[PDB]
Amino acid sequence: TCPFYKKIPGTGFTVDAFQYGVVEGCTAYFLTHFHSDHYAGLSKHFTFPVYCSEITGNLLKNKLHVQEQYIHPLPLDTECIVNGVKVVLLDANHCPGAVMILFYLPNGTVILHTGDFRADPSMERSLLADQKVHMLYLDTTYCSPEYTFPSQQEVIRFAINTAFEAVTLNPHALVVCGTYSIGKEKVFLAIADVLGSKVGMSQEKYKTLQCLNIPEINSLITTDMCSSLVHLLPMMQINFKGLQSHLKKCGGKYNQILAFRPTGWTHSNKFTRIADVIPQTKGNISIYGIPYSEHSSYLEMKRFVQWLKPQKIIPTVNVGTWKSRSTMEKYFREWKLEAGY
Ligand code: NI
Repeated sequence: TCPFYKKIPGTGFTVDAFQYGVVEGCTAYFLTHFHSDHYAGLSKHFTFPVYCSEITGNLLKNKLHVQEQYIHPLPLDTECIVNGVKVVLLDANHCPGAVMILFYLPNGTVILHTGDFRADPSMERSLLADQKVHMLYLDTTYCSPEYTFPSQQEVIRFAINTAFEAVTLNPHALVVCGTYSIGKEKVFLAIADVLGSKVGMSQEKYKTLQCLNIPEINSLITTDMCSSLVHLLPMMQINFKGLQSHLKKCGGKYNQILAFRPTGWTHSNKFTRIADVIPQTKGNISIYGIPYSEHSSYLEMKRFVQWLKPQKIIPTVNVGTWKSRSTMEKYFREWKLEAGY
């Protein structure tokens, strides 16, 4: 049964709740972003309204094959009425097309649902700054003080330098980047751009990217592998056995792979900086793990929440155990007591 944290009080609106069958009472299913835990259940045989961003719209139409009539795309930063309730979509700073939703209830209650987000100070000068938010449905993926990681800009700077050095030392080296969903496109586009290449990828991954409204994208990507010295692979395939395999397939055009695995947090964040990173090396294949996050660090989350000063916080991540639930409530109480709300 659909959990209470996927339902919006006093509306017939649900958020990211496509895997339960029909939810009784629901006039409208919101989708925050095209990631599979959130969309799970959507297919060509959905005949209820889905509201989402334009980009998420393109992905539902072309990858899942949902029929045009059930997809309602909304623009961002625009007051819109949806079944007689004012709503706003705001950039979540997560993956392409990912949004937060502002709900203005008839009773006067204002509710913010973050979907998945990476909190940023630029959000403090958006439409959010204009009025009080009473209820916050919060992405708590990294709600614990151990979770630190660098800025996205720091990580891209590292990647660009690594790749450029290695290719300028050895012009027959190949850069591979791992992938499994949308998200983190800056990693491979930054590398490609320093190296004067397009990025080469399978037909399914090329199709996924052509839905994202990226500017000049036709100049940045291709399905012709041979012509490209930055390649995308399934993240499953980023290991020595699978890379070796792939190094064969190129047919004596490259002698060395330099690969990146953009991970979330890993326990080596607790003891090592970004300037001091090292790969695993089995011959001519090296594999970097780089902690490029599209979720809030603990301190980023804490700051956005202490600015917002919400009357109530409902977690949407790590809610399946009583220990996580209890631990999270503790942080919300400290935050509130520190900040005086
Ligand atoms: Ni996500």
